[PDB]
Amino acid sequence: AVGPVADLTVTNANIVPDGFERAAIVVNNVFPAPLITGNMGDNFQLNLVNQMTNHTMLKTTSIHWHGFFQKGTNWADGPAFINQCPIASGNSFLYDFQVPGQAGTFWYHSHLSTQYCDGLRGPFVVYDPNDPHANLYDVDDESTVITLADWYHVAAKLGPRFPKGADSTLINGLGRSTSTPTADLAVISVTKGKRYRFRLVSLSCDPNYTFSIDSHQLTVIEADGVSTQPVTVDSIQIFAAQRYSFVLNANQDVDNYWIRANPNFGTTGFADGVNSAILRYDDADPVEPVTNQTGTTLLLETDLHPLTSMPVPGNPTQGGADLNLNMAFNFDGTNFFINGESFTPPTVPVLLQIISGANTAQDLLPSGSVYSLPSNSSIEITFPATTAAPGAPHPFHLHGHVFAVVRSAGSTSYNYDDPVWRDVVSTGTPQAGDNVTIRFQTDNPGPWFLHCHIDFHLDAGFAVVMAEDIPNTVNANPVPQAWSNLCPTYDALEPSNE
Ligand SMILES: *[C@@H]1O[C@H](CO)[C@@H](O[C@@H]2O[C@H](CO)[C@@H](O[C@@H]3O[C@H](CO[C@@H]4O[C@H](CO[C@@H]5O[C@H](CO)[C@@H](O)[C@H](O)[C@@H]5O)[C@@H](O)[C@H](O)[C@@H]4O)[C@@H](O)[C@H](O[C@@H]4O[C@H](CO)[C@@H](O)[C@H](O)[C@@H]4O)[C@@H]3O)[C@H](O)[C@H]2NC(C)=O)[C@H](O)[C@H]1NC(C)=O
Ligand SMILES: *[C@@H]1O[C@H](CO)[C@@H](O)[C@H](O)[C@H]1NC(C)=O
Ligand SMILES: [Ca+2]
Ligand SMILES: [Ca+2]
Ligand SMILES: [Ca+2]
Ligand SMILES: [Ca+2]
Ligand SMILES: [Ca+2]
Ligand SMILES: [Cl-]
Ligand SMILES: [Cl-]
Ligand SMILES: [Cu+2]
Ligand SMILES: [Cu+2]
Ligand SMILES: [Cu+2]
Ligand SMILES: [Cu+2]
Repeated sequence: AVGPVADLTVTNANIVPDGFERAAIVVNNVFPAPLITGNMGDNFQLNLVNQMTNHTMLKTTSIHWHGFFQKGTNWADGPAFINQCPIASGNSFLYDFQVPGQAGTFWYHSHLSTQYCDGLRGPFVVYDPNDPHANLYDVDDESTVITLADWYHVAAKLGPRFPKGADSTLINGLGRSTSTPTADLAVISVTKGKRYRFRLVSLSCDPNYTFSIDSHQLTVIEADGVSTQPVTVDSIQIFAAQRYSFVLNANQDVDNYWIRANPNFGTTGFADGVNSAILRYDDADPVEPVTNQTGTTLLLETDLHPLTSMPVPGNPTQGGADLNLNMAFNFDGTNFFINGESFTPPTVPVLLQIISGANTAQDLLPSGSVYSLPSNSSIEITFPATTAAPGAPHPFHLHGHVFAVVRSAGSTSYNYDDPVWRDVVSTGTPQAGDNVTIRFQTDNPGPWFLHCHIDFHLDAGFAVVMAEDIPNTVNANPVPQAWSNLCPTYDALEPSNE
């Protein structure tokens, strides 16, 4: 692990995580990117050193630290053309921020076009030295982080605009494709009698995964950075960019057990050990499992509740917030729309537009994609599922905030008492008549992206910007010189160096 102070050097390399070799983007020479760690409240000084050469996978980059509120450091949040211009190859840029009040399981990824799919993605864990759940487990370290990643044999800018599924599922960077049925599988080691805090991180560009471990129950204790009341289940469905911690008690026989991560589409099931890894007890032989799934209980989001009381902003009725927004989805075969408008990156990043003086949603580009939020207010946003936006279930993500999921996918109820707080939520399906509904309070001035975290959909415009407390965006987020220099440098590049 690296951090809280570290250089992250981004290069291109040929890698073979599923036994097939392809050109990719790696960080500190590895895919997934290395685990970054620190403790609650730490100052992260993460110096991104960009050495990429491959124009097809994009030579410039910008990094988002997923789930961190970035209060007062909106310029460090990462979305290209929202919070910064991209960093040029041959240059470095220091992300310098703090994580007060947060501890949990996070990740980081390129936030320029679909670049994270080509490899710039990895896990990020912030430990709590006084973790209230510490008594539930014995081991919590780099060996208990479990990443899930969809992997494509053809690069993001070379394959279909909307891929049909991934070629392999990688668990801790390893997995099999149908064409590589003997590729090395990841091994997660446990010792009989010990309890483990496994930190499950979706690095997905698109599919959700139904995750389980043969013969072992999973006690979920955290969702998207926020500690929850414990819930014991057999399987977890984890959407793109979500995170869970669960406790596993290694109380079965010394043996090998399959870890299963079944995507919603693509190559499904487990023939020849695709979509699989190995839970290997110490003292077991180094062979593949032959275990079966026995689980029957899939985690419901409605059974997730915060460990500490987190009251829901606003009145306990539909439309009961100070500002109530609905996000109406559409699609034209190529581009996605929200309330009739498709997100194309503006030339000038939204934060720099505001610094220059834009002070209404309507003076901000792209046209009709930016929403002004008043400060110190409760906000309700609904994301009704609709057949007008193919690719459901769309997992939506709000930057700068956690939010209360008052109504979850697959449920018709509204919980204003103790809903889960998290940062990525499935918006469900039109068949179920879903109308996923979130609440949050505006205490964090800055433009914050709100978008589907299926990266192919984001790149096709499925996004809006929450311009929170416009009058104090500049006051709250003083910018460093290096940030002010990004756009002039970027805009002076040849297009082939983008
Ligand atoms: C900057 O980054 C980019 C993006 O990462 C790099 O792009 C790469 O460019 C190369 C050259 O244009 C592309 O090559 C194609 O490579 C594939 C696969 O190579 C081969 O595997 C073959 C086996 O057949 C396949 O089985 C695999 C699974 O094993 C399946 O994935 C696949 O569908 C086939 O069934 C084997 O025959 C080869 O010897 C090699 O191992 C080739 O299939 C493909 O071949 C052609 O297809 C084209 C049209 O697409 C056609 O013209 C040919 O006649 C033949 O049918 C190409 O050779 C890579 O796919 C690109 N990589 C990615 C990830 O998209 C770029 O190289 C990089 N720049 C630098 C300087 O490094
Ligand atoms: C909310 O109100 C408090 C007290 O008036 C003020 O300190 C704070 O800056 C306000 N929050 C925002 C985001 O404007
Ligand atoms: Ca292309
Ligand atoms: Ca036995
Ligand atoms: Ca036994
Ligand atoms: Ca527009
Ligand atoms: Ca204010
Ligand atoms: Cl703190
Ligand atoms: Cl806030
Ligand atoms: Cu993210
Ligand atoms: Cu984010
Ligand atoms: Cu989507
Ligand atoms: Cu984002």
